[PDB]
Amino acid sequence: SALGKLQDVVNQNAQALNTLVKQLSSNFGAISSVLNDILSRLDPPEAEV
Amino acid sequence: ASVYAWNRKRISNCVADYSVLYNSASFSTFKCYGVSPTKLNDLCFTNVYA
Repeated sequence: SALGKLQDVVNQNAQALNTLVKQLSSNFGAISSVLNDILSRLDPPEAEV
Repeated sequence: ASVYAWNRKRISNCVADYSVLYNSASFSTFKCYGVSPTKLNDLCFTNVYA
């Protein structure tokens, strides 16, 4: 634990990046979190929404 | 079937050509939701119910 001060910095940034990546799996109200799935199913008039 | 007792047909393990239906002149209504009628042949489903 002696170098906890340096490890904490590493952990905070690694955690922030992991959180940022995980957010790509969220739908945010969309039919799918996967952009390619939306594009393969819908035409622009609906896909854009 | 009567609408109160509608008939469900399960479709699986097959090739689904939806252009035969969509490009038909014999239907008065053909409305798709959650999917574009012109992209159906590019998609794969885990099940279709008619």
